[PDB]
Amino acid sequence: SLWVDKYRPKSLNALSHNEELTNFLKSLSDQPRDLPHLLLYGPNGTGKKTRCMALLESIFGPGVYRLKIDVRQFVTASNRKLELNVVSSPYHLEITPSDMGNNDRIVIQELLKEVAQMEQVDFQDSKDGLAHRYKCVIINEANSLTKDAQAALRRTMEKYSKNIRLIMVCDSMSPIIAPIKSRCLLIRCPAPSDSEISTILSDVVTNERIQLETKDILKRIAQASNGNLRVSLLMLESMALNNELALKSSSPIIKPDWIIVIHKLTRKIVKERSVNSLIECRAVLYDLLAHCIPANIILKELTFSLLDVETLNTTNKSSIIEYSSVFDERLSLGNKAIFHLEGFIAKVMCCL
Amino acid sequence: MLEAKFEEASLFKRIIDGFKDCVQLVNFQCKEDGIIAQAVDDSRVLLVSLEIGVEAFQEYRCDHPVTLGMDLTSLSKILRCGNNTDTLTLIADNTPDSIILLFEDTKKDRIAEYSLKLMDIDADFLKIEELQYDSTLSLPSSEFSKIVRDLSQLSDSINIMITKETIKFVADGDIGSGSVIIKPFVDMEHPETSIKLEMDQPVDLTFGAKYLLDIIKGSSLSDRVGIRLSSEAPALFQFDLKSGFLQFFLAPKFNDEE
Amino acid sequence: SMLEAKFEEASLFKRIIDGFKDCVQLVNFQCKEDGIIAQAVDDSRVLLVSLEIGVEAFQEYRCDHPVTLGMDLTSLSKILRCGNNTDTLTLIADNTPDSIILLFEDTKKDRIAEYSLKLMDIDADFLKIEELQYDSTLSLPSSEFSKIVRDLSQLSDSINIMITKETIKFVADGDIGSGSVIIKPFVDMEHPETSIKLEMDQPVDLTFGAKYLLDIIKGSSLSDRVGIRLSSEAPALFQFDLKSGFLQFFLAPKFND
Amino acid sequence: LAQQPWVEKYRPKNLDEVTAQDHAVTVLKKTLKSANLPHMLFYGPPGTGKTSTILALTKELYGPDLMKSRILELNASDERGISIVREKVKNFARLTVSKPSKHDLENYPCPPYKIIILDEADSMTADAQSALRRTMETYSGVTRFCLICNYVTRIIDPLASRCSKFRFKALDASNAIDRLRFISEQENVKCDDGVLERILDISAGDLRRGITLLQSASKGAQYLGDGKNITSTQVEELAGVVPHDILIEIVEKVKSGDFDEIKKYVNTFMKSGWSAASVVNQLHEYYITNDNFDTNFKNQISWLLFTTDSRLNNGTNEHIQLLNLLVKISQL
Amino acid sequence: YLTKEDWDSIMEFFVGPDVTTAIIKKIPATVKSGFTRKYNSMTHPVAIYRT
Amino acid sequence: EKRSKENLPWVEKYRPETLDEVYGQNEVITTVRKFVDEGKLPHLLFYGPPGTGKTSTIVALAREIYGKNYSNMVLELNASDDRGIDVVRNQIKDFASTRQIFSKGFKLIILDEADAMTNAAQNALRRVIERYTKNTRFCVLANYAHKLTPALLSRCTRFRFQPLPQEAIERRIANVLVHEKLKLSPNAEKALIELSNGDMRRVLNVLQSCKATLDNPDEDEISDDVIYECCGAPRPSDLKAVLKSILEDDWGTAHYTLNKVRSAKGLALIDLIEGIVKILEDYELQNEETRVHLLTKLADIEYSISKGGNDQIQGSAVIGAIKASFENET
DNA sequence: TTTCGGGGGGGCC
DNA sequence: GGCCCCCCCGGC
Ligand SMILES: Nc1ncnc2c1ncn2[C@@H]1O[C@H](COP(=O)(O)OP(=O)(O)OP(O)(O)=S)[C@@H](O)[C@H]1O
Ligand SMILES: Nc1ncnc2c1ncn2[C@@H]1O[C@H](COP(=O)(O)OP(=O)(O)OP(O)(O)=S)[C@@H](O)[C@H]1O
Ligand SMILES: Nc1nc2c(ncn2[C@@H]2O[C@H](COP(=O)(O)OP(=O)(O)O)[C@@H](O)[C@H]2O)c(=O)[nH]1
Ligand SMILES: [Mg+2]
Ligand SMILES: [Mg+2]
Repeated sequence: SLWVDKYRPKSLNALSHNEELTNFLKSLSDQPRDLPHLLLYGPNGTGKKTRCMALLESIFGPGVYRLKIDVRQFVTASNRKLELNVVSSPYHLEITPSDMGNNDRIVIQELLKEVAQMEQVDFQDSKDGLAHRYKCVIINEANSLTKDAQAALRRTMEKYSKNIRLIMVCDSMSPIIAPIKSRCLLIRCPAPSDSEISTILSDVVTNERIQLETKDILKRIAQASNGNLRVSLLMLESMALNNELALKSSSPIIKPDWIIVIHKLTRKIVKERSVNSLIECRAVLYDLLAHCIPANIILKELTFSLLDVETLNTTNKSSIIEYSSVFDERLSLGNKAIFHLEGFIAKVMCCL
Repeated sequence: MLEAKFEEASLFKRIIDGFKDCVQLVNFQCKEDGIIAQAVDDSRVLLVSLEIGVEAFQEYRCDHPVTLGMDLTSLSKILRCGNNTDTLTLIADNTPDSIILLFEDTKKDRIAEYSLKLMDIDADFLKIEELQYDSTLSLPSSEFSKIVRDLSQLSDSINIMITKETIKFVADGDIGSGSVIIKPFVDMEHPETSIKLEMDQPVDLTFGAKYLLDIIKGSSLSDRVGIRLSSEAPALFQFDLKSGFLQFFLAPKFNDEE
Repeated sequence: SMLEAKFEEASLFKRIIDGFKDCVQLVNFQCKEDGIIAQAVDDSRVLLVSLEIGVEAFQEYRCDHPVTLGMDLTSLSKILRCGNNTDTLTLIADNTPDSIILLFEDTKKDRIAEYSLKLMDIDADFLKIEELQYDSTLSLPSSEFSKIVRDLSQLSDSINIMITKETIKFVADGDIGSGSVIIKPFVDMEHPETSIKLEMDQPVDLTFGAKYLLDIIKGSSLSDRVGIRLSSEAPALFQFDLKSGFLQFFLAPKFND
Repeated sequence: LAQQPWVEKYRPKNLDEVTAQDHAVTVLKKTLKSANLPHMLFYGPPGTGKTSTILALTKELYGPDLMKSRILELNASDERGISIVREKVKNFARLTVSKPSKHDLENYPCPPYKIIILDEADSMTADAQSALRRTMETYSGVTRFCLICNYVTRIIDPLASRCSKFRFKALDASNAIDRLRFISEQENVKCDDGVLERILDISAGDLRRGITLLQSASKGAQYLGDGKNITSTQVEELAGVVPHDILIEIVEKVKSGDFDEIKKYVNTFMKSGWSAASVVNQLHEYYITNDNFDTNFKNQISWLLFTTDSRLNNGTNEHIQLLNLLVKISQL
Repeated sequence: YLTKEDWDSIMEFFVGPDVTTAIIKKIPATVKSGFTRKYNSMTHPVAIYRT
Repeated sequence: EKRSKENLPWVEKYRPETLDEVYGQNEVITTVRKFVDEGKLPHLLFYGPPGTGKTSTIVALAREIYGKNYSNMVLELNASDDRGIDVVRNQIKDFASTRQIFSKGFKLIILDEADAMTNAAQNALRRVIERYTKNTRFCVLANYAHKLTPALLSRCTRFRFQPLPQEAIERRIANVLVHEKLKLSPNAEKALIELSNGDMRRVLNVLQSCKATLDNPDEDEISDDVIYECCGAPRPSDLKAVLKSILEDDWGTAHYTLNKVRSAKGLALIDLIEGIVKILEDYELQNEETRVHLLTKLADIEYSISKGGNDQIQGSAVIGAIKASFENET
């Protein structure tokens, strides 16, 4: 088991950063019978899902962590068969409807309504045998849901609130439509500070007995993660493995392959500006997209790497950021991402 | 080390067929007493309980209780190739990755021996502690099948109103409503189709039509089905076996207008 | 209740409804103190069905004031299929009803099945299109008419009926060929049930669609004889008499051109 | 009850509990006596009390018992394709109204028609909407239609023509303070002066959001166990409003005009999780209502803010949009 | 709860300087054969039943 | 229906029953009346915008030709009924090729809202129309002419239903007031006509809402104020004040004036934008780029408003766009 | 490749 | 004869 998962806290008392959010969650869990629907938003890797699980464990018993995966079948209007992998616990349920793309709507109309419109048999911690509690459903990547899928949630939340409570988790709130944001309690989850990341990494190292020349190592790893705790833990594990469980002052910071590819693409764009260069850039973009690298991630990293070049002037950076904004909007409204990425690269080449 | 020689394998076929739709992965505990099983539905709204006593089997023995997580679909596949009137046995070994199903017959030629793989399913300590159910009745399985297949066309929700000396069925839908009132019934010349009832406090419970249809799919086991209704607890439908029974605890549809 | 009408055997009403359920979609019953009269028009406005079940067909029939009931034959057939073919059927309605109650009762046991069918706001008149003086009126066994229609419809989608002095001709002209059947009036004192009668005033020649005749012939299961009345410039009448009422199909002929 | 969120627990039970929609509730109440209710099209921003208003009208028209036989409610959670519109809605509209009881006629007005409520009608396709045009008119004597939407432009012109339009106004501190104060008093929430006004201003027309914020503040105060009045600072913190210190830092960095410093500050700022919409709104408030800037600067910044808000409304990356907006403002 | 097929699939994702195709091919045949024998000589858990 | 006609909405209560009760379409009504009075009835097509009287006119014409029993002598189909290829090939063909059941006469088929029909059905209708013209006549009703195939249009005689004139609307309002025992002020009528946009449905709905608004309709008079509160529309004075402040005051004063005007009665920004556009389209701008910028920016703002967004930012954008566009006047 | 809706043409029954 | 299923276009 990786260190990132082997030391994840399992209770609200085990959280070790953003104590204000911990106190707010404790206040919410103090009287959970009237808990409204929740929407947790914040940067990636901060610990939103961990906090959601801790809140559920505070509301219900420790038994929320006994998860089991099952398969649910769905039929479309064309008779096409679809399968959804649902993670469930004796107290809560989890769904990721975006896994079915435009078909996610069916979930909101078939699965969720099935959970909320019927009572559930509870033969544990109960005397009659029927659950005397509401069911908590967790929708992950809620920002990836289609607009109609989100619209299908409105009356479901407003009618069966006595039996179903929804805890949605998202990285950005802009894709969420206004009615859904109005129907939920919004919880901001700030990213951990560098000191807290360093403390967590120090605790992990001490538990794993990884030799450290100086603590400043953990500082640099914290800075390279840009506030992402999961990335910090995985990077620490990778460096420890590559340095025989011993980190020295000269230990390099390991970056993932796709970041290196994007940086090489940025260097190539800066060096050469022509149509042949654009053809090779198209080849690189196809290679990146064929390996499950999202287009929006590619655009963001490419834009920031270009803006972090010590050879361009203010006008070039302004043009680059403007084009990045325009083509990010284009990507949000389009289907073929390669077209928009190529257009952005061509515009950047023209401006430079 | 364990065998369950059956009087007729068709009984086991029907037993497995009676709850295949509700659940597919169910833990079966085999003890010298017999076969037991309790599986919660994937939606956590229905529970399938099963038990076959030692009496029903032609010859049942076991040296050490053993829990098998064998799949129901695989067992159905194994049985369907079998003959009509045989004496299925469930032999295995100390560390069984599979269970040999001996489809033995009185004749030495009509044999359909097979093998069924076993799955490592997880079992919990489910408790079905008896409750003071307010009402309990028993009526012929054919009548229930007809009533359900009739009312399912007119609606998707079926209300089972058990009041004083009344077994009222209700099904309201878009086209209209359907009600088939049954009353305590006894026939001296054929008491096998006598409606039995015992009722303390009135019980109102509305269930889903699909669940009731799936439950009655397995009503061929017993010519009579027993409905136990409690206001604050999940009502249960029971079909008697040769030496046990198959019970289904179906949760009631939630009431939002109230 | 306002209206209470008991059928001794539910098969009677099921058969009556089965006679015209394949040609109309929405039916309008209008019950009075002299029985139940119902009308139904087809989607193409080419065929009309009129039923006049009398009070003598019920074990008991009580109706205080005339009551209108708009229903869909599909739902009515669906529910009637629910009831068994050995139980008494009570039709029950109240003042200005919102639903019609079908009550199946089995005297063998204590089982009572009540079905409420929601009514429709069908507002229409009958117009009693029964043109006084027709040009020709023939009567013949329903079996022969059904056989002729089934045989000729296989040739063409249109069938022409000609009525001349002591001659009735059915003609079909299709693609593979043509077929003509000629029948003249005759009487058999030994078995009058098979006789053919014709009363003629002026020659008639009218064309009809084969689909509508194929639908109409389904009523032969209710009566052993059929009466066909034809007149130029008027729809053709196909009457099947019942125990106390009758079933009439008014079919509009095709334009000649 | 005590087991329900405050938003649902304080849902207007009758038409007299609707706070700031009298211009339409008056005619709706008049219909209770006139019994000539027209086809209705409710439209407005979120959380203005449209579903509550229609439900209360149904309460006051038919009563608790006759309701279910006189109401057909379909929302976005229900399939509403052209086939559904042409079969189920048509069949329900063609039926005769259910028979009222003697009690119903003795107590409730019981108009001689049923009601079909197509909630969230803006999610219906154009063909499905067109399928309703003649159904609405032909059976107007036995059925009435209520189309509830957020974007009136998504309703086809014929349907809007057939329906009497009712606009639900935004709920602010001047027309919704009484209801929020009543909720706080019933729930015994002790707040400082101006806290409810601040909540309503932050809500920006959404009373549901205001009630949820009040509930969150009440829960925080109860868990604190200090017996102290809730302050506006805590309300702002729970609403995700950026502190004024961060805003003045941002405007100072923009005034500096250096691209690299602005980029670094935005990178650090985005790690706190602040929503870009709130940042843009607060920047608009700070800039447009400041006398230190000239007319041309405001003219340009208004269009820049409008463009950024429109782009953000399409679910775009917040980091890039915020950086672009800040750079463009710095170059004004 | 990873299988050999999952192992290959994971190894087939990396791009750029972390492509494992050449390295995987360079692995000794005996090592891979022993790995397969060890994997098939034991009983492994299942994350999802009846996938 | 249920109960008397007094339970119906005014849009349906005042539906024309005869052909002399249709107003604002004198030419079309006269032409169709002459056609029906001489047996010269061709395949008709009624193209027009919503709420102009096409359905009322065709139903009245059918009643005139046949009588009270027109519903039993015509084949009326609309968007609520399936009209696929099979329907055209079977039901319409049977109706057109067969004599009347009830009483003699020709056959009338009214395909209301035919613009919703598919191309295949319209193509199949061609020979059906052309072959049974001896005994059948087809009437088509449409709001969008681009959805109809060229051949079907070629086979039909077109009649355009113009937006309702002012005089016709006033006459209908007079009839409604007389029947309802209502009093309407001249300015109230002016506002009603202005907001109607040539649709009688809007007029009737707003008048019914105004009647409901009055506390004692028996002797109370409907004034322009009643219309403004009922519809929630901005007053002309409010729009004029907002435009004046935007055009000859600083940003702070303009923002304050807009906010105060909108918060006085909870007015919507879209109605204000429409009002300002109507006011400005009568201005005599020296420079064309001023009008170009105004139109483009206001259209962009309207499109953005159509999808939600931030209301305050949108209002500030309106103010800034107007100021920038008018700066070009010099 | 590809998100509904309509039409055709074949396969169970 | 009727469902049920699969495949294929869609501007002018
Ligand atoms: N006029 C109002 N008076 C009192 N409470 C209101 C009012 N409007 C909204 N609320 C409150 O906010 C909650 C939600 O109101 P809703 O009726 O759901 O608003 P809505 O406009 O129908 O929502 P949308 O447009 O579908 S997002 C109510 O339960 C009330 O608690
Ligand atoms: N010329 C008119 N004269 C009097 N009333 C009219 C007139 N036109 C429309 N109306 C009124 O508005 C109501 C609807 O008229 P319609 O005949 O349905 O208009 P329409 O043009 O056919 O609607 P569309 O194009 O299908 S949206 C009628 O009941 C009348 O009360
Ligand atoms: N020691 C410690 N680790 C945390 C905490 N919160 C999150 N983490 C770690 O950070 C990892 C990522 O957290 P996660 O919730 O999955 O990120 P998110 O879902 O994208 O918000 C997890 O594997 C945790 O181990 C915390 O409060 N204390
Ligand atoms: Mg709503
Ligand atoms: Mg019309």
